[PDB]
Amino acid sequence: AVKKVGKIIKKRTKKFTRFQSNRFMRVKPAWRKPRGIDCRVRRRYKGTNLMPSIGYGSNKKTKFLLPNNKYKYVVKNKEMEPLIMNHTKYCVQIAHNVSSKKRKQIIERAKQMNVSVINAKARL
Amino acid sequence: AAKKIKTLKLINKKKRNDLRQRTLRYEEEYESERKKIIELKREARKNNCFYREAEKKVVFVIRLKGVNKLPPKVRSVFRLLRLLQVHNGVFVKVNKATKEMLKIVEPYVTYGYPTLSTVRKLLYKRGYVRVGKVRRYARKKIQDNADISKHLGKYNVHGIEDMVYQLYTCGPVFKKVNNFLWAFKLKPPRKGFKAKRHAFNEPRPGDWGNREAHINELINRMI
Amino acid sequence: KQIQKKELQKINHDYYKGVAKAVKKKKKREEKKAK
Amino acid sequence: KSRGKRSGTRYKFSKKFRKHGECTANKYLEKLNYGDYVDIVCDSTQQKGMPFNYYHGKTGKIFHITKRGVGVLVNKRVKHRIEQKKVCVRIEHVRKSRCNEDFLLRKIKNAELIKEAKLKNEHINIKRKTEGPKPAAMIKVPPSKIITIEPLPFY
Amino acid sequence: AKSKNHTNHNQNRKAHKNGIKKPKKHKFMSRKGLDPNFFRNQKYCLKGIQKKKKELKLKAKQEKNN
Amino acid sequence: IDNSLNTNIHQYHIVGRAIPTAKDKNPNVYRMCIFAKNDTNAKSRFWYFMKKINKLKKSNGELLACEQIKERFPLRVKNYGVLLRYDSRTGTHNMYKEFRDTTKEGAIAQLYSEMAGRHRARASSINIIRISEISSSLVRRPHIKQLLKRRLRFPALHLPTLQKEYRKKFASKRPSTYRM
RNA sequence: AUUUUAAAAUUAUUUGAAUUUUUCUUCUUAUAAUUUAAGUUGUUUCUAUACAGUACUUUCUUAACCCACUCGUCUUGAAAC
RNA sequence: AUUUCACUCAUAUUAAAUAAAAUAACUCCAAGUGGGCCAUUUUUGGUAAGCAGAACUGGCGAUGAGGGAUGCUCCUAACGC
Repeated sequence: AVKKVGKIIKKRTKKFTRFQSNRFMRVKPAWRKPRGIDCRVRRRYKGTNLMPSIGYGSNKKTKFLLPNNKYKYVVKNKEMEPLIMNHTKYCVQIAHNVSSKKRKQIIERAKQMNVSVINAKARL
Repeated sequence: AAKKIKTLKLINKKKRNDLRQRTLRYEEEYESERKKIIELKREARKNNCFYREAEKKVVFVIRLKGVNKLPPKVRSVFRLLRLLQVHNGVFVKVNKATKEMLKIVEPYVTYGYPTLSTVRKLLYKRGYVRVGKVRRYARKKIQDNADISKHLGKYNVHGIEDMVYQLYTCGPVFKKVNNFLWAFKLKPPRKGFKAKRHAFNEPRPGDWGNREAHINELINRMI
Repeated sequence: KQIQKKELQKINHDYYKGVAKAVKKKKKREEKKAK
Repeated sequence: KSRGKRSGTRYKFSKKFRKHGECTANKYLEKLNYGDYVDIVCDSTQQKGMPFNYYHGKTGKIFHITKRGVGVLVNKRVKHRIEQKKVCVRIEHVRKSRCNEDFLLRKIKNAELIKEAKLKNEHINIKRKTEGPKPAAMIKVPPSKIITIEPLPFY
Repeated sequence: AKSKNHTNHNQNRKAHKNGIKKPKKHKFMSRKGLDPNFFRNQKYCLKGIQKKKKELKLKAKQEKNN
Repeated sequence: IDNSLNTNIHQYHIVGRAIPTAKDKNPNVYRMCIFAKNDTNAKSRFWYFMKKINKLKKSNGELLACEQIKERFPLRVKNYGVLLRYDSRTGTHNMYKEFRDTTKEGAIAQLYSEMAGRHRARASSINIIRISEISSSLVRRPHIKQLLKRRLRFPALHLPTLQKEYRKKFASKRPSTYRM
């Protein structure tokens, strides 16, 4: 069912799973388009692992923005200069390969910059 | 550089007043026709003579079946007459040649004489207009008179009641108005058809064929 | 509307009279063809 | 298994009843011009200079004239396309057409009418009428001629 | 193995899928080998008229170019 | 008046004529009254009868008059004798029947139901002819003879048919079809 | 941010006239706003007076009505005995 | 027969009607294909066949959705969410 929250209108959840990935371990949950001949999914039988298509794509007016109504952006060491102007539009996430000292300085600068952080409590 | 705005305003006012006079004459014509037909039939019954009114010269037609499983000639005639969907509807002039080509599409269509109220309702309610440049029309609802005057006003039919008259009476302008007016998209009936698979004139209940004066009733649920 | 009503009575009366004459003629022809 | 020249003309090429004997001694005297429209009719009294199986009944135009030969250009269908074909036939078989006498008469009428129409400065619907809806009028019939109809019995 | 010896099914639909193609109908038709001893004269006719027209053209060109 | 109760048959009167031709200057105008659902079916059936009896069709002919014949008195009791022409699965017959009701419309509807019930003769396989009112004396079928006795009366053995408002799924105790 | 303007209608003035002959009668001269114009705006609560909970969003497991024949393959024809 | 001049033949609805008629026309490069089948109607051989073989058209294959309990082809109808 479509989920409606504020202004972001999402049309689908339950990230799609590969056909037959239930009773076959070697088939991983990552989706693929089965080619086959009589492969059911291609025929689109009534109610059996319906496949992704273009129609499920959300609205580009709101597409990439996160429930924070704010696009996310990665940071590594000190790259906060391009964030000063658009503090109402871009949230910042620390890269997972950042040590505690650098992450501490980044969180210090960001908090006074007044920009939200996603993984604030990382490795501490 | 500012006189143009006021000049356009007087142009609009002149167009409005002229359209007023046009629709008054049209309303005169309709009541005149009704009075004439009533008095002629009364005179016919008074004397020993009979009076028959000619066919209405304009026919509204609707497609009934889908797209698959059709004869190639049938599909070609549909594409030539602009009946593409399964509930599209169009007006056609009445000529012996036109009726002859309609004869080879009768089983899949329903065609009849318009009557005035329902053609007015169709124009106001479900009417849509090709607006843009040739072959790039970009169908758009009427909602106004600017575009109709822009493209069709050349022949001095700018307005909406002008279209109403030019349609209900077989007048000078069809190949322009009918080409201008997008095919009507019709809603399914309020109650439903009788039998898509049997003719109307058959004693068994059925629908396809010639309905003449009856088509207005089914249009009133088509809308 | 009485004049029109009289006229309508007359015309429908003539229609039914013609139909009745047709009935009688067909009956007489059947009687002839009987023997 | 057999697809010879005159295959399957047991009746088509056969001369019609009581029409045997040589071609009419006046068919030679017709006048032909380049650009005229012509019909091809296969006669059988003449043998040489003969059309072929398919071309009987078709039309075309004159583009080649010899002492006795006439070359006509025809559109013959083949599967996905139409390709011009030039056929050389003889005067006995060839025959002046009527496919354009209607249009020629129409042009002559136009020339002899719209001249005076323009002289008077009148506009007419010179396009062909294609009579469709009749007008509405009043007619008379006495009650002494109305003959009823009724379905018939069985026998 | 028995093999179907012929069919003509679907041929018309294949033909009309691309539409029945028409010949281009160009204006002039070549006279490579049509009824000579007439176009033999016609070529001399064209050469003569062209010669007269072009010599008058050159005469006018010279009398206007001094 | 209830639409469910009433049928959909109206007597129609049609007059037509072939287009006047050079070969025959004035053709004999035809006129005929038929039963049908509505005017369009009336015209179609009229032209079909034309095509079957007289040498004439739509293209080389046209209409003159198309009117509706309605009853003089809708609440009288009459008797109607109607001749027919129908075709069985193996042959074609004609027969003459009687009916008693208010109007010719109801008589024709009753006749059509009678044919469908008694001979499985579908609607398109029927032809009506020479329907006419008849006297009480000259009726030819005893099952309508006995209806016109001097003073009729009989019981009401018909079972009850109550509304959907009260056709409940449970009750207090067994009712009785005896009633009165 | 240079058509959410024009007029379109409504009210309240005024202008001349009209006619179906007047409290939704109509046509504008000039004025100021309303919106039926020119895509839903307002009011009262609750969340809630808290920093993680039974509320709220989400993952997972269970059940429930409906549907769903092992895939890949050559084949006119595959779930195939 | 040709060339150049005269003159002018509806063209403002357009030498009949109607046309989502220029989604055209052409040229070049290239894959797959080259065992078919079913259905109304016509029809050849055989007694007949869910047979063998053709014909105008539509489907199936290449395609699911609702119905015929159920079905590769039947009826409605062809699929973005």
